Amino acid sequence: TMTDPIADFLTRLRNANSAYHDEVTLPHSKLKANIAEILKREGYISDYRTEDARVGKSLVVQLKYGPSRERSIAGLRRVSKPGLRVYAKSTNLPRVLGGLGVAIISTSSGLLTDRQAARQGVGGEVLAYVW
Amino acid sequence: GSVIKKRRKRMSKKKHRKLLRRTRVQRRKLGK
Amino acid sequence: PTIQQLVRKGRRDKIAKVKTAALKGSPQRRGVCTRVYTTTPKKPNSALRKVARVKLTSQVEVTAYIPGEGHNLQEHSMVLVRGGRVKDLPGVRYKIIRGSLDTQGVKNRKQARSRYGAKKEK
Amino acid sequence: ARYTGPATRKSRRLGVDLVGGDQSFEKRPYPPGQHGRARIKESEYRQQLQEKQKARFSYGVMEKQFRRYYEEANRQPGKTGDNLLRILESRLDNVVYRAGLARTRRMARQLVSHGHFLVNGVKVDIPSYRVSQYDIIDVKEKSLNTLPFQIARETAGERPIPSWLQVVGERQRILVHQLPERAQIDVPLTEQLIVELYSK
Amino acid sequence: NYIERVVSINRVSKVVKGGRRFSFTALVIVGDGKGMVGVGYGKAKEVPAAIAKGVEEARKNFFRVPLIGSTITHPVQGEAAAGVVMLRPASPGTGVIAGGAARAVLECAGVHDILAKSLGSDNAINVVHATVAALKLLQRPEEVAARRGLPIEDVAPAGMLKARRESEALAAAAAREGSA
RNA sequence: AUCAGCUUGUUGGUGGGGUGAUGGCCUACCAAGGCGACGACGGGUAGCCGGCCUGAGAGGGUGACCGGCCACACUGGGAC
RNA sequence: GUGAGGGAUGACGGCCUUCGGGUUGUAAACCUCUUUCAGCACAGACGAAGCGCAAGUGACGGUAUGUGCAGAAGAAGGACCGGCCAACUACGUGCCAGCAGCCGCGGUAAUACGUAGGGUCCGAGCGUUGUCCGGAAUUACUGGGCGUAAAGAGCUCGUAGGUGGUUUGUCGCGUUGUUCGUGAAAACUCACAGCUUAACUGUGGGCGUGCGGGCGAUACGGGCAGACUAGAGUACUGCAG
RNA sequence: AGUAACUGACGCUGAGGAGCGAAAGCGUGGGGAGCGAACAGGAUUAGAUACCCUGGUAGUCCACGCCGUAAACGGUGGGUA
RNA sequence: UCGAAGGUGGGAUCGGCGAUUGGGACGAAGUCGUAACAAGGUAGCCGUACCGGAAGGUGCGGCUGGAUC
RNA sequence: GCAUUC
Ligand SMILES: [Mg+2]
Ligand SMILES: [Mg+2]
Ligand SMILES: [Mg+2]
Ligand SMILES: [Mg+2]
Ligand SMILES: [Mg+2]
Ligand SMILES: [Mg+2]
Ligand SMILES: [Mg+2]
Ligand SMILES: [Mg+2]
Ligand SMILES: [Mg+2]
Ligand SMILES: [Mg+2]
Ligand SMILES: [Mg+2]
Ligand SMILES: [Mg+2]
Ligand SMILES: [Mg+2]
Ligand SMILES: [Mg+2]
Ligand SMILES: [Mg+2]
Ligand SMILES: [Mg+2]
Ligand SMILES: [Mg+2]
Ligand SMILES: [Mg+2]
Ligand SMILES: [Mg+2]
Ligand SMILES: [Mg+2]
Ligand SMILES: [Mg+2]
Ligand SMILES: [Mg+2]
Ligand SMILES: [Mg+2]
Ligand SMILES: [Mg+2]
Ligand SMILES: [Mg+2]
Ligand SMILES: [Mg+2]
Ligand SMILES: [Mg+2]
Ligand SMILES: [Mg+2]
Ligand SMILES: [Mg+2]
Ligand SMILES: [Mg+2]
Ligand SMILES: [Mg+2]
Ligand SMILES: [Mg+2]
Ligand SMILES: [Mg+2]
Ligand SMILES: [Mg+2]
Ligand SMILES: [Mg+2]
Ligand SMILES: [Mg+2]
Repeated sequence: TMTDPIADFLTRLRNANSAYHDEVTLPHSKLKANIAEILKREGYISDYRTEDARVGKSLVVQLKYGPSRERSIAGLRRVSKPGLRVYAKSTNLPRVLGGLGVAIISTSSGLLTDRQAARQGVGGEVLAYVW
Repeated sequence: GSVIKKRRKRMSKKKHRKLLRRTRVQRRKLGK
Repeated sequence: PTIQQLVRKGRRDKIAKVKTAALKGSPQRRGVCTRVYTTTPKKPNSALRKVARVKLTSQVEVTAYIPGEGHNLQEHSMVLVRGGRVKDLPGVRYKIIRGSLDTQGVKNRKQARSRYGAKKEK
Repeated sequence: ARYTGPATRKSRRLGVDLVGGDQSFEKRPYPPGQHGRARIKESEYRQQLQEKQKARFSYGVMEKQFRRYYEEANRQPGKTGDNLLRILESRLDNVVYRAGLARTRRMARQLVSHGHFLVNGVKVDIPSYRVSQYDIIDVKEKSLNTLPFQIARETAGERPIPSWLQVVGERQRILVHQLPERAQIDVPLTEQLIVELYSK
Repeated sequence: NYIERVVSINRVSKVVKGGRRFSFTALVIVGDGKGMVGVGYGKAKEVPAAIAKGVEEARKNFFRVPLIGSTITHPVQGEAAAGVVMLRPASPGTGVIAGGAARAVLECAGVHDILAKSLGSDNAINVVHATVAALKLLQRPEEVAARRGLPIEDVAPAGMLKARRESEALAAAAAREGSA
């Protein structure tokens, strides 16, 4: 069955990015919405919106490709996963591409990036790497 | 893969079965 | 394998075949030799290889190679055996130290002397 | 122990001036022996190795002691090649050579070892003694009029004195204002190859 | 001045009714030590002609390595033809910590400080290809900033900005000394 | 597990005994429990640790000296 | 520490050779220069704000360490040199005698055998054997695989276990922050000091990843109480085999 | 498949375990035309314990059990996007 | 009463030797065939059964990892 | 149709 909605979200993004699709439609979740918000603020996606479907909301993510069709997302990795969940202290926060990518960390303060989390001195669950 | 691999196993198995044939009665008498 | 499988069973390292078992964990073992005899090497090489059958203090019978060009040893000679694989020979795993116990150093050595138990010339 | 065999043959093998005043090197810049002319197959290991040999046979340091120098340099917070060079530069026999009171690093070693120098007022005959900031090195009374040291007084000029050293008196008094930085050090060697040799 | 490394000479052979027809192949790496490197594979009936053809193919395949200072930008893992090479940036002084084939690529690229490990096939040809694949995965912080739409201070680590600054200063120093 | 069942003072209760002290620690009676594939019960090996060696690290190996605990003192049992 | 400086178109002798010579080799001889460590003399401890206060008392010890004297004087070996892997030639035996970690070298022209000259790496050590880690991502948590290379159970059902769609509230067990207690000394590591330097030793930080107590956060996992229909199942109407 | 009438995460997988599992084979009782291990002859060949020919018994078939293997192969575990 | 050592008894379990006997590996230039690799001269192989100095042959079912058309 | 071996 469906076992990891966040991994499904990341792979839908990855597969559409490979196919140069302009849009991705997903089943909406509040956790997926917050991740998409982070991707927008960090510049990896262009925009997102919430639409309605027959039975629930849908997330529409619009992908960002620069001039000469160059992908804005180089890689997308699910880090914490069901069962093998990964937690990091604020002093052991992971670096992605030596600091040029973003790690998405779920914190009691909300979802944050490794940069924000380290400034605020909070740890949490390492959801995904984006670069 | 190559039939050579099967042929090696074939021989070993065949010789074992033939050994079991020849010793069948001996194995009964010595197992009692 | 999945993490659950690893948690349940785990990883099992390859077991190490104990080498040179007849030394019983010693660097060398003293021994008395029952036979001295030459032996043929494996097919591509051809020689008469000087070998002794040595009863060790470990209570194991062993075949040992005799390095050097010339030896004094015969039955009931007391030798010191060290590890040493001679590729050519089929079952031979130990070498006799030249210059120790009854074994004399090989005569007229001038190079690699320390490996053949020959004193420096004065 | 020390290496006391011929000195030219070492510079000849390594293809560089170690003493730097050696006529027999310039006459025969090829390696020594019967086959010293013959073509040598290139290898990265031989290059790395020979840079290490140039370092240790310039300063006269045995391999055991030199390897301890490497570990300290690598442990130190700077970049390993700079730290290694300035550690060997801190050696008292080297400081004496850089000051000019000696002709060769071999001569510098013998002088220091035989007990002719004092550091901060205490006799030191350890050639490997590493000078530190604000060390003062002096000559004992007996050795001041000593015939080769007299030569050393009026033979000033053979080489230049580096900025971290300073000879201030006719007593031949040496002051060390600091440890030399890589720029200050002037040695015919590529230190990066030795760091790589010990990373093998 | 071009630095040229011959990584491997391989004696190959075709078979014909008359016997074995031997040939030579040379893997050659050419670079300027300024972040240009090319790999050329040349094959001929004799070793010097094979090397010469390799040099020419390498110059045809020059590409540019993103270098922050004397080091690569960020860790990368390049895989090609069963060859796997991991590249990791190192602090100044570390030196080229690399295996034989990867050393030739990186020395001719002018990388001075790097950690490189080969983790797949040991075949020199494919290790070189994997090393090139890794170097092509390197990204410049300028290009990350642009592709993301963010400023440079927002996408890069402060310490990498610092090492950038000092390296630019040494480039300016060489330009001052060279134009004086 | 090429070791699957083990346990009857054994698991629990009350009245006594015992100890510096709690407690089947012991004892009489009463209840029929207790432990086991989160490997009970067996078999093999071994003093444990701060540490040490190696290793990029994770890990692997190891426990000489020095320092801390434990155990024993010809073998087995016992108390004063 | 067994010496340092100088020292020629470069001796003798040894070993190669295209008989030109070339190597050893600035090496040596010789010519001056300093005696560290050993040697022979003469001084001579600290450890003891101690102990006994009766006034004597250091096992180490006439040791360590100072000051004089004589003279390069007494002081270098071991392994390796086919590729890895730094370092090559001649002669002697010709599948023999032997070498070898692996691949492999010996069949009367061997850079692999033995010796010699030369060379290289180490040095009061150098090699060998044994043992453990590394290289070995070759048990792979970091960090591997299963069409044909070793590897999908012959196929299902299902027990323990593992895992869990969307959403509201709540707990604060996992997770995370902070503070306190503890994590002996030594070791390790950073700094600084003391032994002539170093090894070594001492002092002050860090380390001691952990665990326990208090207090803070509630995104995510989980527990608890609800809601929802996209997964799952049922009903009804058709249909193919 | 259509319709969403109904339940409201009831799902997925599954160590052990249980069931099913070609052909050959085995047990008891039937049946036995054709085919056909073994077994005979004939031929071929140096030999021919084979291939080819003529025959031919178990078996192949049925009833009820057992056995639990196959290149049981898509040499490809199951679920989901 | 408990109780070391000792005695008796029937078993567990771990090994050593053992007339004789089974296969396995390796060894030089031995004997007998020629089973496999080409359609290997009867395509090979898998399970099973019976048979034969030996490789192996044959039946039944299966596979292509089988040539020619 | 038959055609073993090196
Ligand atoms: Mg020493
Ligand atoms: Mg490999
Ligand atoms: Mg009571
Ligand atoms: Mg014990
Ligand atoms: Mg490792
Ligand atoms: Mg070499
Ligand atoms: Mg490992
Ligand atoms: Mg190993
Ligand atoms: Mg593998
Ligand atoms: Mg798979
Ligand atoms: Mg296979
Ligand atoms: Mg299957
Ligand atoms: Mg369940
Ligand atoms: Mg959930
Ligand atoms: Mg659950
Ligand atoms: Mg401590
Ligand atoms: Mg199931
Ligand atoms: Mg199962
Ligand atoms: Mg049947
Ligand atoms: Mg039958
Ligand atoms: Mg029947
Ligand atoms: Mg019947
Ligand atoms: Mg017939
Ligand atoms: Mg059945
Ligand atoms: Mg099977
Ligand atoms: Mg089938
Ligand atoms: Mg299968
Ligand atoms: Mg699948
Ligand atoms: Mg017997
Ligand atoms: Mg045939
Ligand atoms: Mg056939
Ligand atoms: Mg035939
Ligand atoms: Mg076939
Ligand atoms: Mg037949
Ligand atoms: Mg058939
Ligand atoms: Mg024959």
